[PDB]
This record gives sequence, C-alpha cells and structure tokens, in this order.
Amino acid sequence: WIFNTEIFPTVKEKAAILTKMLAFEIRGEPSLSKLFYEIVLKLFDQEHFNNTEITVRMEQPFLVGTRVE
Repeated sequence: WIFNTEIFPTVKEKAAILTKMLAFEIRGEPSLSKLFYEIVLKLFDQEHFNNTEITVRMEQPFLVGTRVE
C-alpha cells in the first residue's frame, strides 16, 4: 500500500492504518512488530529532504521505535 503512488486519495488513511500496528509489541508479537518497524525504517530510508511519508511517521512510531528493546 504505502510504497507506491496511486489514486488512493490521501495518505492519512495509510497513516491511520499503520499507526494501529503499535499493538504488536503490547500484545506480545515480536515478529510482526519487527516487520512493522522495518517498513517504517524503510519509509524513512528513501527520504533525505522529502515528504514521501506523512509527518505522523516522524511522530508516533519513530519515537516508539527508539524504545523497542
């Protein structure tokens, strides 16, 4: 979903569906959370001075991602 451009009309729906994936470490699933923080890290990889993300990826899962043991 995230890593391509299409007629999906806004990126806030991608943001709201990806921000829900912070329950993987709360419920106790390490592998799904590892994949999720890998794709958040890849979203921050292909950006130097860019907004290929939306700015809520810099807000919640980046900051929780600096804590993930």
